Amino acid sequence: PTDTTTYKNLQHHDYNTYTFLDLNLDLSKFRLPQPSSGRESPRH
Amino acid sequence: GALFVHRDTPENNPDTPFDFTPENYKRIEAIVKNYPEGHQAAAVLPVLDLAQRQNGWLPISAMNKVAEVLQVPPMRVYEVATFYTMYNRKPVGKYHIQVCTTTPCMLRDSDSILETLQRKLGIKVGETTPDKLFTLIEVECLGACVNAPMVQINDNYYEDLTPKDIEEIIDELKAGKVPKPGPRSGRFCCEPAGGLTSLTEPPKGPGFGVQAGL
Amino acid sequence: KTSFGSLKDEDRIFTNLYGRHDWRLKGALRRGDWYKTKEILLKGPDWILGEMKTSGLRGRGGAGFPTGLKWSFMNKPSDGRPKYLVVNADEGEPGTCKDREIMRHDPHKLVEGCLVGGRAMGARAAYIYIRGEFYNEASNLQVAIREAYEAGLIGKNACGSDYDFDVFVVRGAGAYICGEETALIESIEGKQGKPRLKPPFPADVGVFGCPTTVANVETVAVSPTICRRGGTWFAGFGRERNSGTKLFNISGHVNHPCTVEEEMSVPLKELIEKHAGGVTGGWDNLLAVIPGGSSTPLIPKSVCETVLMDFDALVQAQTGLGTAAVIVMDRSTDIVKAIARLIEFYKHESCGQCTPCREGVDWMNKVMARFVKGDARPAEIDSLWEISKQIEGHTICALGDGAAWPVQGLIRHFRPELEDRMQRFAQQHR
Amino acid sequence: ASNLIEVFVDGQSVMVEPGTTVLQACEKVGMQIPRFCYHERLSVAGNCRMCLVEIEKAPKVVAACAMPVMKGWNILTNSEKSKKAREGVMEFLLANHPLDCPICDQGGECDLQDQSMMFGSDRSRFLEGKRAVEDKNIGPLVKTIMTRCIQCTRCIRFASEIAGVDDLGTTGRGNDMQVGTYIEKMFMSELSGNVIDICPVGALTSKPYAFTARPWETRKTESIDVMDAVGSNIVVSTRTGEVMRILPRMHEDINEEWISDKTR
Ligand SMILES: Cc1cc2nc3c(=O)[nH]c(=O)nc-3n(C[C@H](O)[C@H](O)[C@H](O)COP(=O)(O)O)c2cc1C
Ligand code: SF4
Ligand code: SF4
Ligand code: SF4
Ligand code: FES
Ligand code: FES
Ligand code: NA
Repeated sequence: PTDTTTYKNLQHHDYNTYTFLDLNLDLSKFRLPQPSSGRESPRH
Repeated sequence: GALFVHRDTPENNPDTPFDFTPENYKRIEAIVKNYPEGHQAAAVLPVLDLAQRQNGWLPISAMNKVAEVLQVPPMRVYEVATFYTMYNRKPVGKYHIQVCTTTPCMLRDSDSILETLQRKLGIKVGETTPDKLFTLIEVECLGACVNAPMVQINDNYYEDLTPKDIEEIIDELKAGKVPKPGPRSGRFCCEPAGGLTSLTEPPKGPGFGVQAGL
Repeated sequence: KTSFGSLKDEDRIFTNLYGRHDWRLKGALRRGDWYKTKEILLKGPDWILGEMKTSGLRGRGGAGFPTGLKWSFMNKPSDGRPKYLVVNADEGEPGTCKDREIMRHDPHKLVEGCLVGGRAMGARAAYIYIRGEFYNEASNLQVAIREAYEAGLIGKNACGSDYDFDVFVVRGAGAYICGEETALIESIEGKQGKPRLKPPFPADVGVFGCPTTVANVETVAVSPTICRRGGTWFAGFGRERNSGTKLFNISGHVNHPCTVEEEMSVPLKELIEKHAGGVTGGWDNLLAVIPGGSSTPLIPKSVCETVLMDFDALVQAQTGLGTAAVIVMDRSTDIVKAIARLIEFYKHESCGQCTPCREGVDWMNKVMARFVKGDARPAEIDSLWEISKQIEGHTICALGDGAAWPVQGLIRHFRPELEDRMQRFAQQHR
Repeated sequence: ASNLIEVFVDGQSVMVEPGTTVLQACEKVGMQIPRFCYHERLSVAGNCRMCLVEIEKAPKVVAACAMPVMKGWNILTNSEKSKKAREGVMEFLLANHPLDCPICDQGGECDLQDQSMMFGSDRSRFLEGKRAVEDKNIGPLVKTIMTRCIQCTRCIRFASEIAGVDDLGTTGRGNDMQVGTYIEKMFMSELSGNVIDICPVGALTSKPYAFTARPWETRKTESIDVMDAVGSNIVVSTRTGEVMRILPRMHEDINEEWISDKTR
């Protein structure tokens, strides 16, 4: 049985300014190829 | 107070130096690839947020760079930067203190926290300390109302505060230490103080109560 | 049954609500997440939508629309455009903090809920829009998403089901209006968080102009359990048409402000006393409750005695369930100043797009500020009532409606308190 | 033929194409719905809410400019709910609007003045102070007095779609939302002067024309432009034997509703 008396969500005390966008960069390899609208943009 | 027209100054003009570091350019192309091809104006909010995490704030040159990197018109980047309140169009302190004063917090004495911070730092809300280490502002609900009163300082939440607790956190930041997010009352997150009234039993494990035929 | 409450831990869904177990995949597996997901997926869209329809689950974002009907608007043949599920994690209603706990302690419930819900709609990816201020929660959610990608649970060939699904996290930048379902879509697309008019509906024209369903985190997170344990099990709680369990935030003047999961249609009195430790100073010290978050009107102590916390019961009380965020004010509270600070919030949150809320909510805010001091005359109370009725029903989005209702709740139940201040202010100067 | 569908405007049958809006169905019976943000040659915006109209047996009024008509709908353009919606919306528009009509060039040809006369209340119950915003300098042709702006976004949609200039937008939000360029910048398209016509209020006015005339004075002479070979149809406004200004004259097959800044 788990201890269930301490707090087990303490990893976030060590996060920094770029934690979110580093995971996003790391996650790019797993993504599936995006769909295309057919144009480079709606032409701005 | 906080205007929504830009007027050039020596410290904030189109020639104020800004660029993304090479590391951050790798992070941009990961952001852009999250969206369908031909729909990369969707990347403005994250990329604009990244420019501020690199820089601390957004001069007009940083907004102009975001527009060029994404090839969106600058006015479309300006519209975003002035709409969302987390973009700092003026420089902020090292520690941006944001005190919630919406009603659930106000009922639990967010006014006392705001008063203590003013007298401790010797500034008013909306101002920066002369050494430029704290900026103090009031904000709307931060989604932590059961842990009221609470403040956000950069990316961290400090919760279940009292005037004595907030003074400690200010002392730690002046020293150079990181205080530690979370409640300062004895509980760990959102549990009722004085013991759990629910989820006192062990979790029931895989497969429990599964419907037949699944 | 006619009595509701006293939910058992075996029936609770969010078993790591308080973060006392591991929130990563190893813990989530032990607690029963990601179990037989491949079986659920291969049973198909129609079966999954059948379970949600049978369960009678309703929206947890505030509006309480039947989830199974809403998710079935996507159950149509594609037209060459991609299909998307957006998970609304903006959670910006004052008093509400329930979605925050799901993301930081049960992130793998949400990720699986994205896949099961995304599959039922026939979607290719999920975009989770989380408010920017929830930085640590957003990073917990990305760690969980990476673990699911590494374990093969999402991405190419999800759970070995020959079905591809992506789960992207996009962060907001500080706007309560971006929790409105179409303002959220615009914010994803890189624009100001200004809601769209309807029609078109998102299931027709949504994010990037594609079929989209916006769903609340709590709605999405409980879906895998409804499929595993069945819609009949979930429908066994709460009154008919108001079924299931629910996360409640109790804040304000209670002894033990907390988040707790409880059965629907639980009495409001029982919920405060059992879990929150009762009103600060005793039940007789209660003045008023806002039962559904800021947007729902307050009710007085007399109504709170017998009212059940479910969608229909609170409609008969002239309020609403909303986000099930209970805010408590005891008799020491300045009721006028409390509601005035809520109008001040809505004035700071209006997107400004449409005239009645851009101008009206700012107008109501100024009159309320004068009501706090008593610097008005009682003829203005009916004027403020009419102004709020001119906003309500006349705006693009429900923010304008949610700004009018708090004013109406105060005028309906505490008119003597307002008129008393005006009398004191007049004599304090005359 | 087979695609035409039956709707009713105050009980009168109209056959309309699929996609026709409630505002357009009323046009076919000769009933003009009040509007501010809607302009037929711009993308639908639906933000002013002056076009709210009751549909029989539906409890929520619909924005006529944006709502497609459904089969069998009976649009009650003069019902009490329609009328009270218009009064409420007009009251919101006039709350922060400046008491500028004597000094404002729009006076006498103003859609805010006129739709207030025809659809609004006759008095004010607003007992507060008013908003006031600073003015933007966008060049020698268009004067801006943005305290008069009603946030209709017609200028933004004209600049983006008709002129292809993505330099106008909104900054801020709530009651503090401001139409402009954010930075100091000039609006100098060859079509730029058309924002003066389509701005419903005196927020955007002609610098050369400023203060010289009132619209009831002017005699209108319908004529043609010779500054190019397009042959745009114009109105030449004169007073007491002097030319005062040039306005576009609608011609669907030449200039539609617009003229160039040289023509203007
Ligand atoms: C001003 C405003 C804010 C809203 N904020 C949220 C929010 O923070 N989270 C949420 O799930 N819904 C929010 N909603 C409701 C959504 O528009 C939408 O109904 C819901 O997210 C999706 O439907 P669902 O609850 O059935 O899942 C908001 C609505 C308005 C008008
Ligand atoms: S009601 Fe308010 S928030 Fe909603 S679209 Fe209108 S102005 Fe924007
Ligand atoms: S825009 Fe119209 S209502 Fe406003 S000041 Fe000018 S003439 Fe008067
Ligand atoms: S300046 Fe005129 S056209 Fe532009 S938004 Fe304001 S009122 Fe509308
Ligand atoms: S009211 Fe302060 S965090 Fe919600
Ligand atoms: S004309 Fe329809 S809302 Fe403006
Ligand atoms: Na004009």
